[PDB]
Amino acid sequence: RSTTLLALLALVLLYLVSGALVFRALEQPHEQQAQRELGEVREKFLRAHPCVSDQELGLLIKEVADALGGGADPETQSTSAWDLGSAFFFSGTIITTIGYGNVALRTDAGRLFCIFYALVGIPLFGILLAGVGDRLGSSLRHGIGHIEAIFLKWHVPPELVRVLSEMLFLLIGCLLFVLTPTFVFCYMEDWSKLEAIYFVIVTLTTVGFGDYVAGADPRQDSPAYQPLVWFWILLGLAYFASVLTTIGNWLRVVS
Amino acid sequence: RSTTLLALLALVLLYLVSGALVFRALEQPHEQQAQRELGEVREKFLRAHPCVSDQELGLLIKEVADALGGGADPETSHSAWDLGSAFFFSGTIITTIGYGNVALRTDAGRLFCIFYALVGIPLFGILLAGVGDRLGSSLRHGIGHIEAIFLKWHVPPELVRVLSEMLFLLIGCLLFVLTPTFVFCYMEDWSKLEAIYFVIVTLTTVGFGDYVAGADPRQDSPAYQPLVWFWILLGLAYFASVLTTIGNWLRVV
Amino acid sequence: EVQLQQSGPELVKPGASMKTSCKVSGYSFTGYIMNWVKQRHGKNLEWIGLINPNTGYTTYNQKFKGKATLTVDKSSSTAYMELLSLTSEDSAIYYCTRGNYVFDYWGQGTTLTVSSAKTTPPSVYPLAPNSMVTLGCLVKGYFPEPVTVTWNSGSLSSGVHTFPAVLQSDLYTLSSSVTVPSSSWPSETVTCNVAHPASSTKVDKKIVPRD
Amino acid sequence: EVQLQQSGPELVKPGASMKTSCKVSGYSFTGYIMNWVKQRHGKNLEWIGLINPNTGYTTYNQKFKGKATLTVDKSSSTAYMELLSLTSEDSAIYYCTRGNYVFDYWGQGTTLTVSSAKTTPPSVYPLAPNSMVTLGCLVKGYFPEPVTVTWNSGSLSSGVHTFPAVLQSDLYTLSSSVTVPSSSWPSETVTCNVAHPASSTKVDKKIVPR
Amino acid sequence: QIVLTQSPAIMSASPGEKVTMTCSASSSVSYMHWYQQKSGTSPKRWIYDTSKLASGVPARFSGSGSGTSYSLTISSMEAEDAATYYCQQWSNSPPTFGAGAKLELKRADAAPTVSIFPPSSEQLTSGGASVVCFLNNFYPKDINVKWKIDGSERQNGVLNSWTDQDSKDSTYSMSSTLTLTKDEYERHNSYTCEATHKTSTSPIVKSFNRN
Amino acid sequence: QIVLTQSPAIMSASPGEKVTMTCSASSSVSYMHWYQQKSGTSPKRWIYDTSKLASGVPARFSGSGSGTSYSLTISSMEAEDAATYYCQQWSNSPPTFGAGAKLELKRADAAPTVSIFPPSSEQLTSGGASVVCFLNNFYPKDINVKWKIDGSERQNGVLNSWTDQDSKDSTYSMSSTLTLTKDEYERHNSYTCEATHKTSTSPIVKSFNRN
Ligand SMILES: [Ca+2]
Ligand SMILES: [Ca+2]
Ligand SMILES: [Ca+2]
Ligand SMILES: [Tl+]
Ligand SMILES: [Tl+]
Ligand SMILES: [Tl+]
Ligand SMILES: [Tl+]
Ligand SMILES: [Tl+]
Ligand SMILES: [Tl+]
Ligand SMILES: [Tl+]
Ligand SMILES: [Tl+]
Repeated sequence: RSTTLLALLALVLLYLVSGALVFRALEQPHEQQAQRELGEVREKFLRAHPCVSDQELGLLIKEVADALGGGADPETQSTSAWDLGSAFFFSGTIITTIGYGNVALRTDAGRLFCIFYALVGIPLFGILLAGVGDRLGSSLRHGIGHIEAIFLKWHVPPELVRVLSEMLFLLIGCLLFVLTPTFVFCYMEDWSKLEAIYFVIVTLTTVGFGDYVAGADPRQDSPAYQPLVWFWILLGLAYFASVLTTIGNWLRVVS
Repeated sequence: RSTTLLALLALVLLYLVSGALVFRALEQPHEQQAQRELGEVREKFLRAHPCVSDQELGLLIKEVADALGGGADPETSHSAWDLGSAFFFSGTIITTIGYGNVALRTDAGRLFCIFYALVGIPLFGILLAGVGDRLGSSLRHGIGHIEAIFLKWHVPPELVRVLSEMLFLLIGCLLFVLTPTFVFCYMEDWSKLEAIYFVIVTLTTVGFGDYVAGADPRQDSPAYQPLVWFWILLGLAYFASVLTTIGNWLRVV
Repeated sequence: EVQLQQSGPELVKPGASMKTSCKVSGYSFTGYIMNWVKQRHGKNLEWIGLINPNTGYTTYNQKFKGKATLTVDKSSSTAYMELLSLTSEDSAIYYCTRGNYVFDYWGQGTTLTVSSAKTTPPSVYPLAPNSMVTLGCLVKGYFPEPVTVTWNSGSLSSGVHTFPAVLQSDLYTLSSSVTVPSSSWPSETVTCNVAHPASSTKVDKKIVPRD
Repeated sequence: EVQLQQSGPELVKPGASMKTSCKVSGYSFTGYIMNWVKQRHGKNLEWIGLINPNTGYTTYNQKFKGKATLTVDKSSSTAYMELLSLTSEDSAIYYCTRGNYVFDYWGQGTTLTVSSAKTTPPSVYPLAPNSMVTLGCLVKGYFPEPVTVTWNSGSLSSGVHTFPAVLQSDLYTLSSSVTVPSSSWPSETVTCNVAHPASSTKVDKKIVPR
Repeated sequence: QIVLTQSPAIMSASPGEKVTMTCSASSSVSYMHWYQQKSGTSPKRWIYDTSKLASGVPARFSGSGSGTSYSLTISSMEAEDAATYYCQQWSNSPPTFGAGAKLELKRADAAPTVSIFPPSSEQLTSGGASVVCFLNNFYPKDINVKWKIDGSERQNGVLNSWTDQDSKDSTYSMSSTLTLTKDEYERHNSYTCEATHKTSTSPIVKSFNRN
Repeated sequence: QIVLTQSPAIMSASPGEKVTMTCSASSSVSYMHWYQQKSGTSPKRWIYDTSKLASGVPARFSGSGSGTSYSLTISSMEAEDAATYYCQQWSNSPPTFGAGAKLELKRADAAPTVSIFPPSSEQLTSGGASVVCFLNNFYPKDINVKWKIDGSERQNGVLNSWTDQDSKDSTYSMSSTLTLTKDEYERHNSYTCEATHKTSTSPIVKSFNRN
């Protein structure tokens, strides 16, 4: 396999380079425009406010930027992200390895505790997932059996029926854990269907960019809602674990 | 299993709620720090610049925030969708790290990211298992010789296996944890605490995105900026084994 | 010497509008924010709004959003406030004051009187009844302010109180007391003199003992 | 009307430092950013740096980081520039100019001369040789600038050019030409009057035919 | 929107006395500013950014505080320090002020010289009847004035006017004016002005009968 | 660090000619400003924000452009428009200018009136020998001067001085001065000053013998 790993490694590099070219192509024009918009705003501010040097307005933007970066809101001049609800949810984002990061640890104690909380938490959750996975597989296969038997009742071949069940499994899962949530979130978060799918997939892949987070909205008086979703994550991850492993095996087959 | 899963589930829920209490305790005190900092800046600025109304400084901060939201950067390269940074971003997808220190702005970008990640994470997963075993066998070949020195002091060989495997995940730890923490301490101007936090947040694939090496070549050692993806890939393999060993131990107990 | 010179006091009918001015000197008009502050006796100071004289940017107090229009004339270095649909509650002192965090220089103020009342000269009524005796003047049913009250043409100025006027139904009323040794009165004639410059009326009332 | 009045021209020894001055008037000093610009004969106009007179905030052109110190006196509404360890490379015209995007008002400028030279009076010499005759004054080996050459005490004004001075071995030398009809010379006297205020010198030369 | 509260509204000091007046904010602010105001003049910036003294302000004055509680202190009270002080903040739009704490000079208690005057004959012919009470040269400020017509208390048609603390004798004075129809006045006979002051347990009462 | 490129560095316009000078930016610039400078005087803000005229700049001047290319244009060249035009930029710290565009006035060609002057008696006695050549009132500015001592060319100890374009006749004038030790001067006999101008294919030569 040593030759094939160099081949596989090179393929992954190409995959990244092809991803890189596509992402730049799609994203960089808007990034350049934001930069131009920031510049247009400074030049207009200087023109309006003679008592402000280019370089002084430079510091303002830098210092504003740092504070926004640490989660300050432009809209207000006030003065909970760590209410028992969100704090639980934050702990959830760790052990799941999703790690949205939409709220950051500011204390050295917070970070040090997070190092150990994760090192113990992630594998602990890994065990629960395997558990929920095995239970879920057994549960749906037993359930699929009854309607699987109805196809067998109309005299269809056994080797055909396993694959039909396998395909049927994928459809059931998607409805329950992909499309339903996208429709759920579409309504609850006021996102587009594509924003919602993007969130769902980014979540169940455990990537957790944190650009989109269900419940996070400061306005909503829905703390019970946020953990409710975390039960979707628990159930969802196991479904997507299967999907990811199976498409990996598909890639093995193509290889 | 029936008892096991519901017991284990309850244990995890307890763990989460106890985690929650700890975090809130340490982090709720400082919730408003960034809002306080923005305020200190606005007032300090009005005091310094009498020709600016509080309301005029107000619009500026919103208009700046929307620019930064578009991915503008305070300038005083630096493109996060230049080929280097974009490579690294794609990297953050397949690794499932997903820092999000730079987010996708376009609907097309997100849509592609879906199929990319969907066909990319497993592809990487395959190679990782690959590079895990390959390095595993290569280090194991190294392990056997180290086992020989322990064997020629008449230490029972099963202890040598554990002792060597203990040494395995310690030499790897020094190589992949300590080196980067020292490197990052120097290179990123972080504390060794901030560096270990970054390293472990990275290698656990949590990838908060509060701390990022950046893989953006700047000056003096640009080579090393993208290379750290090397450390990540190699590290994730070592950490993969570390994660399983800890998990296996928890299963055992 | 920094200086905000507000325009003269304003008497306006209910429903009419008023424009008042504030001319700076001793600094750059445009380099500093102009605010307007309302002072009414029965409340605290109210910020009305600010204008950045340089940019023309105007932010108002929610309560005055409809009422007040702030403008400047950069050439004459003058801030204006316009108040529209004036009600009784708008009657107050208005200051222009400079600042963007603290109000560091204030104009002398401009008094606003919303009232239906036409120029009315005062009725002056004499108030006649130990070593001292207290006499008085009732000066009532006059508009607008002010009225000067003296006693024996100001020759009698010690032991005098003139009380603040009070608006009762669009008309002002005040009283003056004078306390003089009782040897003095009615031995000597004590006449209170009331002038209402607005109506160019000067009335002299002699305090005479009741029969 | 906005006005930037700079201090007059300065001659300092190599190595010495020099401070110039720019008093503003007609606006508020503290309201607008003050910049300094360098103009030599051989290069582009060069921005030296700015100060916020209200905050004392300064940034410099990287090229001048060590050379220049900007300061203000808010009370006297005067901006100052100080230049250190002066070389002949610092001999230029320096302006103060107001602006945070465009330089909308400029001082009259001040001419810095970095030189070891000592005030030397000129050696005025006549230049004697058609319908029109051209006579001249050589005014050489004087320092520092300027001199003035007039002709017949400002009678002869048209037909007159004075050339720019040049450095002839660390002192200045200039020539002045007057053109008059060949009828007037040498028939009538043409003398070039020459003033060097630095050396308190005021010398007259009769142009005498060879 | 941010509310600034100043308790107490009124407070008193002899020269040499320490004074501390406080400003509490509805929600935290980073800095409090303070103004001094005397009858007839614009507010003056006194202390700004919590503890900074303004140009003329003498050093006996200091400010301090943080969050929702701020305070202006006079180490040693002088007579010229008797004035209204206002706190104002600009940490959130709009900028807001307190109601203002009036600072008076303390002095020895003084009994009000009370005097009651009937309606003048002059006034009665116009059909009005104003019964005037002067309560003059008393301290402290707090006084309660009640009108009684043939024994029966009356509080309708009463206008009260106070003078500001006398810069010379530190006393206050007020006029109370019961205004009636001639008809209501001519129906009854006994008119009394009753003054309730710290100086007596037994109210100060002047009165007259119409005959 | 942005570089602005003005080419040509020098240009000429007959009155009524449309003139356009361009300014090239190394990287993209939002706005270009322009300065007019006549010798002896400071540069004056001419056009700012790419196309805005300054206080008194006549309308025959226009600015234009965007990105990395900006242009100042004169609809019809006037005498008083002759000066150096600089483009500056502040879309990026530090602000930078062009090296400048000198705009001269085109006029009828003119041959230099050439004069040569032998060392005066006075100068010789002091040990120095300055030979002076005046090439006066020629156009265009393009001219070559050469000195010959006994018919062999000399290019050392020659200092040249040009005037600005004459404000009145639009000509140029220059001075070439050959400065020798009395010794080197007295060795040779023929001093010749040779001027190569557009106006003749055959040089203008003035000369004298020491004899
Ligand atoms: Ca960027
Ligand atoms: Ca980059
Ligand atoms: Ca000097
Ligand atoms: Tl973020
Ligand atoms: Tl939606
Ligand atoms: Tl992640
Ligand atoms: Tl993440
Ligand atoms: Tl993240
Ligand atoms: Tl460090
Ligand atoms: Tl992950
Ligand atoms: Tl994993």
